[PDB]
Amino acid sequence: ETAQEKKLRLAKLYLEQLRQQEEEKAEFEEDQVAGRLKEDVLEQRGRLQKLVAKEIQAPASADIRVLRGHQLSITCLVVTPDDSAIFSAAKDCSIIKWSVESGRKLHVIPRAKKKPPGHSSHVLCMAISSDGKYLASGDRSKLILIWEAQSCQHLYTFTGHRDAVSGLAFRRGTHQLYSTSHDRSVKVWNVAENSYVETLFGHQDAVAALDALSRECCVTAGGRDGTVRVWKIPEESQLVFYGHQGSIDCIHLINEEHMVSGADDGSVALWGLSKKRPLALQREAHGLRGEPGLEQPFWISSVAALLNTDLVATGSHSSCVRLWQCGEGFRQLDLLCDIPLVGFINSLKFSSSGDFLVAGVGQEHRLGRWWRIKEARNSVCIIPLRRVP
Amino acid sequence: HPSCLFFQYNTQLGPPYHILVDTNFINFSIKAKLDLVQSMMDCLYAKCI
Amino acid sequence: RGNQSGKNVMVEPHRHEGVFICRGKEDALVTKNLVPGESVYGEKRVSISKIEYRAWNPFRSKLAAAILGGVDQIHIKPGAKVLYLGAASGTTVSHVSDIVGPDGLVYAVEFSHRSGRDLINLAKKRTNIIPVIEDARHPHKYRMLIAMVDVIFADVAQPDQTRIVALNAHTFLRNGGHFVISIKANCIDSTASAEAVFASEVKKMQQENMKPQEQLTLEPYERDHAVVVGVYRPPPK
Amino acid sequence: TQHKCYIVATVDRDLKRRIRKIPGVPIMYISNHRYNIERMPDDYGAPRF
Amino acid sequence: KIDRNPRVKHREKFRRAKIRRRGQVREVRKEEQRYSGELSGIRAGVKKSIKLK
Amino acid sequence: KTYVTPRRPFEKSRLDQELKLIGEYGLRNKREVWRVKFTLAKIRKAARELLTLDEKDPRRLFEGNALLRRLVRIGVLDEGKMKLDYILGLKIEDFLERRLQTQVFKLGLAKSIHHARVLIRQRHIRVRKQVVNIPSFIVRLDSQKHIDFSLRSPYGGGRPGRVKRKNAKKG
Amino acid sequence: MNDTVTIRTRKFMTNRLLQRKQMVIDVLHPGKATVPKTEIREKLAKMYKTTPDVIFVFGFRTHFGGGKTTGFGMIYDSLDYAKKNEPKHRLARHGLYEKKKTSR
Amino acid sequence: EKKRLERAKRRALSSSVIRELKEQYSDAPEEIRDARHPHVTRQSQEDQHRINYEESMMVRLSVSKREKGRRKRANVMSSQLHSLTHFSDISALT
Amino acid sequence: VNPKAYPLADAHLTKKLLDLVQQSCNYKQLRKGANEATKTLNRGISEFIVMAADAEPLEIILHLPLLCEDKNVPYVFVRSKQALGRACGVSRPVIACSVTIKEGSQLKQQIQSIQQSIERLLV
RNA sequence: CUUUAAAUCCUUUAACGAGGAUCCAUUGGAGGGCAAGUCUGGUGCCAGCAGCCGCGGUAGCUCCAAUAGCGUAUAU
Ligand SMILES: [Mg+2]
Repeated sequence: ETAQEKKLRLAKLYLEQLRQQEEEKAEFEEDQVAGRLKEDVLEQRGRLQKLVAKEIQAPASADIRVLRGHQLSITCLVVTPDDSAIFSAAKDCSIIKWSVESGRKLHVIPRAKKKPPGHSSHVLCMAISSDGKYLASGDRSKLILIWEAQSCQHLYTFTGHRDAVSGLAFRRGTHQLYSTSHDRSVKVWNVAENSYVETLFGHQDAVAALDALSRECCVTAGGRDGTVRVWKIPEESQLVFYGHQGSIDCIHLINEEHMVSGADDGSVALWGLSKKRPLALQREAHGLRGEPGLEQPFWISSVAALLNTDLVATGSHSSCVRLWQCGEGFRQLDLLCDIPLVGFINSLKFSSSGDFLVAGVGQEHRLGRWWRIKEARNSVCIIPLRRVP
Repeated sequence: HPSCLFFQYNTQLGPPYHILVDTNFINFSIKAKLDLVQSMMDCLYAKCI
Repeated sequence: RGNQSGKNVMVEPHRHEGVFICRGKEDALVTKNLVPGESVYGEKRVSISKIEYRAWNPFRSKLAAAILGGVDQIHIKPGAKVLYLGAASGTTVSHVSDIVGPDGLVYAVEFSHRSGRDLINLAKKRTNIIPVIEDARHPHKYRMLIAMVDVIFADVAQPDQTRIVALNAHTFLRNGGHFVISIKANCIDSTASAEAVFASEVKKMQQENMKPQEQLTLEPYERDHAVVVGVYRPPPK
Repeated sequence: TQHKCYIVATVDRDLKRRIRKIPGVPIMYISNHRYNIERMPDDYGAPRF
Repeated sequence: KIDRNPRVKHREKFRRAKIRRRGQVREVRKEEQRYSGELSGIRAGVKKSIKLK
Repeated sequence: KTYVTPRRPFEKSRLDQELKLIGEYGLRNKREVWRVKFTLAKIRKAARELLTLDEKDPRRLFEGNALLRRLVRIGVLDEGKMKLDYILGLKIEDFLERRLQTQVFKLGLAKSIHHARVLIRQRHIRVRKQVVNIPSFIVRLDSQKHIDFSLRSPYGGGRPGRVKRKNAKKG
Repeated sequence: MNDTVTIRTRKFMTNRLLQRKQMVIDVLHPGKATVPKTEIREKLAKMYKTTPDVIFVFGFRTHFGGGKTTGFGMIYDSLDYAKKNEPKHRLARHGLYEKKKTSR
Repeated sequence: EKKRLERAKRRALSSSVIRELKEQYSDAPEEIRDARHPHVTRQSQEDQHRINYEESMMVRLSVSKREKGRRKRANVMSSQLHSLTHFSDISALT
Repeated sequence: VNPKAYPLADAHLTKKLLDLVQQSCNYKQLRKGANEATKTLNRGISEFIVMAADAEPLEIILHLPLLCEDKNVPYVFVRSKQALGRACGVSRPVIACSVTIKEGSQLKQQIQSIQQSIERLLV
């Protein structure tokens, strides 16, 4: 065990250096540093990882409300922080604002003709600020457009990406925006001061998804690259995780230290910062399809997790939306129930309160026309979640 | 004219070398006490047959 | 341009027996059509005054490239029995059947069932072709269908070409017969260089009691390809 | 002459003068207490003089 | 003027070297067009194989 | 020093090999070939001297592992070829393919090798954030997917150059 | 499309022995040259709601590539404390203090 | 003689080869900090310690001309294959 | 499975095939479509042929194996035309694609390894 | 601008700056071309050496090797 002895001795030597740094950190100077540690511990206590999986019960099809106003398949959707309105976009290049309580259309942004502002190509991603003030949408025309959420008034048009924009997410509590594209670059945008900050590199293929939280940090899915990367912007560091096989299409953060991702080979994985490889791996989350001898698992199109809890929802074209439970330490994933819903689940977003789940249903996949489901309706479905102890 | 040669340069001669040994080459190698395979590898830094 | 349809042209015999030269603005290599009025793979044919010849494409056949490259002997002459290993669909086999004529016989061996159906359809029209749908690695499995032959032509493209040819040569090839083997250097050993492969293949032929006589490359039409012509069990002189 | 892939290792003077007339083939010989190569571009670790 | 820059001088030497090599050896080409002949003669008396003994 | 003059200065084979390498890779003179030959000579000598030792000798194992990792990192070897034998199999053209000039040429950014050299020398090529103007830059395995046009270059969406502005001012 | 100059503050600490606050300043200017110190002072005074006379900044180095600049800044409680606590050369940079030649 | 032996062991533990085994078996995710140099060099290490002292103490120190030239000497050296075959001794550890 | 789809790649080889196809598309070295795949075989500029076994008529791609036997070009089948579509960089399923011979290409080592693996499937 | 006690240097950056792109790379080695021209020796019309010099007139040939580097002499 020569390799083990060298690794063990090297670990002992590394601990000596950390002791010297701790003494210098111990030396409002150090009092302010200790106050920062207290807030972080209290913040950790804020994310107490509340267990609400058992109280969730499967709803009924009659309870599910179906809003139909889009011409083509819905690609993405977001929920306003106040849980009052839903913004949705589709392949018809239009954006429609829906009222959660009534289901009527509040405002409709038409497709720009080839001069009212609008999108001339398919809209792939949308993000909304934590205060509900700003709305951002990305399209295939390498453009990012900013809208005033309350009035749907166009404000800014961000240029600079060299390919289609695929991911957008606002930093929670701020107006800082992170954007990614098929040009393998990640850019930083400050919406309030309508300025460009910097560009980050490191991905080797087209980026599929992006998510962020209150920390000055974001995660991205590598697609065909097969890697998921954590971007430490102030520290100027990049973490690389190697996990499940196949293209990684969708991702969602569970808390500040965990995330869930979905792949095109049916695998769903739970990740942790401590371990490079995924902690949990659920293979064939939505079953298998195909003729005998040519069977392949259903593609995972969207994933979602309820913030600071253990509830995970995965969407595919297997005509059902599945609810999952994260195990202790996020090491096990357990299926709760199946919500019958026919079509491609292109988007899944939990409400801020957690009382309902919004699913985007389209006849086709959000990235192409490889499948077309005639029985599916291009609609935004509000799935009510009822909690009884 | 062989296609291997780019004028006077032999391109298909590769790092695995196949070499013809003469009868007097063996005897003089023993007289100088030079190991046959080992000394050839020192000259070329490659596998020699 | 090229040899457009409707152009006057002259046909003269080649140095090799059964092969002809199509002299004109361009020169093409042609063979006499055993079944007049039919094209096997869309080649251009010439009508001669009852007599018809078919052009030979050296890019789709390895025997034509060797002839155009300046080989000495092909040993395929009218009235000879030829064993062909790796017939595939039969593009080269059709030209071989033209050379041997009605008196000669061609034995076509092809393991693939997809390409095997094409040989049978070709064997419908040409009475001198005997299709054999069997693996060339086991000559004992079709020893009933084949008598003694004069020339063995191999285009099997396998790492074990010499072993396959030697097994067939011992069983079916007569004393004093000849063999023509096409070697694709990338197929036997990709790691070794092309010419170092050619020296190794020649050596293995000598260890199988076969005497190679000549070799040449097919450089204008193929890359890293060689053709070896030799004799099996030579008679005393 | 046939294959052009070998390197000739010999110490006889008349044989070496014959090989030099053949293009593209290196010659290996013994000089001092070491092996040496004559007509190789990729000589690398050869005696330096 | 070509002597002023040694890099473009070596570029010209390579271009001539490929031209001179065309006399010695034949370059490989694909069937980018349907076969229509040699564009030249077919000489049947020249024997360019290498004898093995 | 980084290069050594050839032991035999008048050799037709050596001159032909140098001509072929310079013409194919767009090099400036013989010194650029000699530097790569010298580096490969050191690497293969180290591989041989490691191959001389015992298999279970810890020095052989450790130094060979480190050398293989470095050579895989620079991209000359394959992950399936992690042995000293494949180090001995290495050639000079393998190191020649790793220069930034030929990497730019093979990636379609330039339509010629000398055009790639000119583009690099005129500060038009970037690897990640940094702008690189050294033709002999060795591209690592990870950086190979991050070669592009610089943001300030006219080809990369930047401001048009002097000639465009002067011609537009003329008309 | 407009470019902006961005200012970020790090390692902010208040030194009560000198009645001041000190911090590290990061300047984002992707396209333009190095920002002059007066512009930095007025922007920092706007950010911290003080008069520009009591900000002293120095040590500005631009990173290779021209993307970011890093410097140090200090904000005083009052002008008299700045006159009493600052080095003479930094006061002369603001014109508050003037050096005198001495005969030898 | 005890001081030389213990110091000799320390140098071997921090050799590049011993650290090379570490990232192979490190279950922790690989960290990729952006830097102009691909690998660790002695001159880059001196820059890191200087800049960490820079943020601790709010003062700018001067740099000797021989050091600044050595900085750029490493900068040109970084995009060159000169030290592939250079490895530190490991006999002290084993 | 349809027995005519004989060289069916397994799970491990499928990932290698689809990865190389996406890499070849970036280098402008890929021909997409059944008609375009046929043309490269006639011109002799093809490394290998990748076909999808899930075509509702499998019969429309069965002419490609016949052309491959004459040119000695390896070929395989994959289980999904939709998965083959993504690597080809198109928004529609693809039932046949061809990798083109390119001089000086740096994908030669990856292509050569795949060709040996395909030939191994045919015993 | 920034730098610095002050200034220089490095890093940023505004405007000018290329068709013979004359905004003109060198050193060493080996060859070709010539008149109403000069000298010498002969085998009538030749040969050697050489040739910015002629009757009158004064208003930028080729090839090879190395390349910002490249020769010579002596000793070895
Ligand atoms: Mg011009």
